[PDB]
Amino acid sequence: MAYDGLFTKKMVESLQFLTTGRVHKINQPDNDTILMVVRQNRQNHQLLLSIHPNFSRLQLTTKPPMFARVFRKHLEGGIIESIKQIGNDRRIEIDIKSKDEIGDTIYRTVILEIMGKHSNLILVDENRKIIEGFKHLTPRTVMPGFNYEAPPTQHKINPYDITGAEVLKYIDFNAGNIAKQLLNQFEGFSPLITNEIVSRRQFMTSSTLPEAFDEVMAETKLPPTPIFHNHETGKEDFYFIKLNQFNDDTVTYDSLNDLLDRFYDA
Repeated sequence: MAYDGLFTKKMVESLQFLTTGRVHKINQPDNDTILMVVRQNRQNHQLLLSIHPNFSRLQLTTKPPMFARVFRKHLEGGIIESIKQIGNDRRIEIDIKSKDEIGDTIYRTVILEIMGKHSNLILVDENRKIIEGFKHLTPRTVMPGFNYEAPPTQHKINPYDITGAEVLKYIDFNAGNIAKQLLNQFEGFSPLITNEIVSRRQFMTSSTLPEAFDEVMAETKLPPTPIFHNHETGKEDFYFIKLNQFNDDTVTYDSLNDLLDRFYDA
């Protein structure tokens, strides 16, 4: 769950330099992972897309089965027209334009949904007909016949579409695990960020909550601080800003990709 919406917003920002690049290679080093090399001005870049139930994520990194095959068929060759996030959700869509077998142009979208054990990687056409799924849902259906439909959802709100003054409407201060309430109403939030906001004033009240919220959402728009963090716990975490919850120890990095490269070595 530390791969948030907001973390996603920031990983997507750093992947825009790949727009225009050509999909040059696609491997699958295990059942949970797609490695997609994008060649932009004659240099290669390794895009890792993991669907792993714990480690689901999207990053560039540093160091053939059916699904990879299907992917090469439709994508190998193509140009990346767009990489974008759906709302503030934990969903990235890469838009590729390519050729089929007999040269006619085809329009494809790769959809990564990062939801712990409900993580999936999915290929659809320009009309959202699912071409293939790294995982199938039979019992929403996620099979090659069908139209892709977004995840369940609780009709949450996009924290970017709302002001702090406006958040109040959705908070009962008397209730009140303010972080838990913020997690329940806002798309792409996590414990990390909810706890952080609640931490940005001494007390959570109708005057302060708005201030905290705005303050934090403003910081999300700044270029991030890729940061690794407890010697008491043994625990490890990562994020894209420094969180008053992060004392004690912490290493920061050049990029989120570096940050991740390290963190998932163990």
